Amino acid sequence: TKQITLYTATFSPYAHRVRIALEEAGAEYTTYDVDILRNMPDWFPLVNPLKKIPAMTFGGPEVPPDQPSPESAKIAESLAMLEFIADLFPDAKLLPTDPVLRARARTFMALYENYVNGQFRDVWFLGTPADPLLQALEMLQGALPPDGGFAAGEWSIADAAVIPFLARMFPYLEAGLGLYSKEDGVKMRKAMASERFARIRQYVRDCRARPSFANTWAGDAEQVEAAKTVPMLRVGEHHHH
Amino acid sequence: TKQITLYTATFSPYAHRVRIALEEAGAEYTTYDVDILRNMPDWFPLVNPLKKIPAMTFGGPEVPPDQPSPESAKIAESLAMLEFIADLFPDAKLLPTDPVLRARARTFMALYENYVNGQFRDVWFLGTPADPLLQALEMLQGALPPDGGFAAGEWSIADAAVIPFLARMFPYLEAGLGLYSKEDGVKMRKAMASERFARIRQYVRDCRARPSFANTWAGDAEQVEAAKTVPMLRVGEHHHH
Ligand SMILES: O=C(c1ccccc1)c1ccc(O)c(O)c1
Ligand SMILES: O=C(c1ccccc1)c1ccc(O)c(O)c1
Ligand SMILES: [Ca+2]
Repeated sequence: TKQITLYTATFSPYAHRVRIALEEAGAEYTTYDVDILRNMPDWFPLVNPLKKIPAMTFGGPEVPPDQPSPESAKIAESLAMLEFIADLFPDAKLLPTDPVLRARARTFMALYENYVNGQFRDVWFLGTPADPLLQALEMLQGALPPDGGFAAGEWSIADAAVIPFLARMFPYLEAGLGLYSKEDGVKMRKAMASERFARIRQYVRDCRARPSFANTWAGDAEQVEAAKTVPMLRVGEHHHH
Repeated sequence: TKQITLYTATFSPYAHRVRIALEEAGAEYTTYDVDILRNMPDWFPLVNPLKKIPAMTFGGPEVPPDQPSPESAKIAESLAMLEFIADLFPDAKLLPTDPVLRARARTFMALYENYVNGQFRDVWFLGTPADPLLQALEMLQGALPPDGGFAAGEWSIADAAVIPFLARMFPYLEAGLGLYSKEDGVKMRKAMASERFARIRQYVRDCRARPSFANTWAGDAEQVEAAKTVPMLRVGEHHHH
């Protein structure tokens, strides 16, 4: 019954992680867009002093999201939010109950954060070579149960953590979005279509097919347009070897 | 009941986190050193295919650590391990029960991993400027309850996550260890002694005073020698501006 407000942006996969979890929770919550990259409201640092999206307020008196109460708890960092939601809504079974399975969920998330996420940001925002990113994705793909299903077996917050980035990768590639080079983009599109990456394609499809995804995605074409407003995605800039 | 073997190195702060947590659990567990950087046993990828320390085996038959059994669960990534130990050992209260307090533990861990750890690695291993690391450390300091106590109030795994790195910073500094410049080392030495960093010094003292720390620390002098066996701490190499 305590209110949940999530500060978001359509383009952001970090915000997207938490929307997905909140859906799978059957939670009652508010979203409120913030143009964090070009025109941050003056009050935002009151919900997140790091000036990053997502941000979350919890509890306090019901207020307009742009008039945040100093009495709500201010919760930062998307993976902290996913664990918080799981904690709040235990009947939703957002993590398994078995600790080894819970540890598969947690291990999967740290593999994404520590070895994959930095390669996405680097290939896309700096044009660094794609090969290490393909290697990190092959490594992450091997963590999945190879006969089907989600990271921990049943769906968990670990699948919320990773799908925003993977589901963005395909339509961004088809749209030539990113600073990497044409050579590397052909290389990425060929690899993500080859058999090497069949398992991960299944995983993207499986996650995409859940309502939590469909209800938090504006559409492939719409998301590409949202991503275009991202400065560092300097439209028509490419870096070479 | 089921066995826990943790593959470690004295130098490694990531391994150190799991030792601290296992102590606070009152867990029965085995440690087995692995010279991961110079001479990795060729069985080691059976416990961790990423070839990193720490690695953990859980359950299966009692075997010698260097004859790991295919039937034990293989758990990777230190923060997944900390969450796993909290799960296994709930009477130990390694996390609070209140969700918002639990979210402060998780937020604190993400703040360290996302804004602080990369700056330690870069100042120390690449000689990059100290300033962003001091700024990140100031931000992390502000997340602490300023009146005293640990990240989430009571001690939690979030404190295991962070103290191996902070407790190393001070004696490594005094020992002139790292690739950063002399100027930068004087700068970090002064900054970490000034009143700006009073709170974090008390947090380091608070954490160090627990048995979990003392029983997992070889001694300041010993740990500095252990750190010297690290290639990327190539003694007598320094980078400037
Ligand atoms: O959307 C992405 C992304 C990048 C590459 C592939 C797929 C998605 C992204 C956006 C903001 C970030 O700060 C970031 O690290 C990543
Ligand atoms: O020991 C440290 C360290 C570095 C700087 C200050 C204090 C401790 C370390 C060791 C291996 C790593 O991979 C790493 O990122 C960090
Ligand atoms: Ca596998």
